[PDB]
Amino acid sequence: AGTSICTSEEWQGLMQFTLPVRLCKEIELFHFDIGPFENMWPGIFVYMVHRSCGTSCFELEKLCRFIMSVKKNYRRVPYHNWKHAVTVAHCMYAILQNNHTLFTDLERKGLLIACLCHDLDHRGFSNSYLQKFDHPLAALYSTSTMEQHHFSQTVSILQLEGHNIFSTLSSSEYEQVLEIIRKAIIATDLALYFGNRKQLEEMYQTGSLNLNNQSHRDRVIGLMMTACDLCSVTKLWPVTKLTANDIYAEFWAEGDEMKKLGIQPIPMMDRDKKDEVPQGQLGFYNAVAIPCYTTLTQILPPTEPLLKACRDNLSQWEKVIRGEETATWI
Ligand SMILES: O=[N+]([O-])c1cccc2cccnc12
Ligand code: NI
Ligand code: NI
Repeated sequence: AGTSICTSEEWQGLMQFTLPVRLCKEIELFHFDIGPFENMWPGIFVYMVHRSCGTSCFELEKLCRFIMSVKKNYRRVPYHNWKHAVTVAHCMYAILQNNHTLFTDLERKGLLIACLCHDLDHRGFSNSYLQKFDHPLAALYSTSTMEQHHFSQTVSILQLEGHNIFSTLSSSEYEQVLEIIRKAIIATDLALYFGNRKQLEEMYQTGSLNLNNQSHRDRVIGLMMTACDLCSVTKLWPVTKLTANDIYAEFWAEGDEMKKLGIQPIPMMDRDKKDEVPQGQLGFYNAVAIPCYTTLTQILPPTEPLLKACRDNLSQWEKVIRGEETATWI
């Protein structure tokens, strides 16, 4: 229902922001956790943009207008919110800085912006819900429903008064960056990931993989988006554990909505089935997470610490199943 605009007071404050000395060396790491730095979140992203894309890549006035309005268009939901957006943006950064010369100036700016916009206006409902209960979004966007909406939300923010960070690019480059973003955002639909990963794995093993081949690039970028989107599983265990509480909180509230509409949900969305969570996580790690981080490491060897951390977190979920958990506090 429309689009929000940040207050003059909000974007003006962000211009003044300086990232504390200590964090500059910490932010660079794959395992870094934005969580203890809430007030600094918008300023963290600006920082990341300036290191990777240069301080004059975007008109700072417009950049600050963009970021704060992006913040205001995320919803007070338990998982697919502002915190998630900034977390994903940071994982992309770490990948980029670690693989810098493989990606053009145009792809770097667009990917960082795409990560921050990738869950715009998320309601805390899955694609499954919308398509089952024939929500208008499902009739408009028959596939990749929320994703198409996220991208459409991003373009709506760009189209705001003084919000268009991209204007300074040529008409040819403008076209390209909206397409980089669109593909990046659509690639966060996990339905697509399975095919994409299988395709990349096979390309890598047979050694036909070629980053000068556009279609191949699109795919590697796609897996990068998947890797960032799921980076909750690559942090240290305490952080990985707390984030799951948020992921499930939102799942169960959707399962709670389905019970009212007279349909019993999948175990994962059932707050009376919390006992299946550790086994569910094992399966999600073996089915999705591990393979995603394995293929990405093969293609981009500096991204390895993500795989190691994910293997560690999977070992922790295995510990949980054998009954070796620790307090967690919540
Ligand atoms: O629980 N899941 O199956 C599950 C579904 C979708 C995204 C996830 C991200 C991190 C951990 N688990 C996830
Ligand atoms: Ni999403
Ligand atoms: Ni996401």
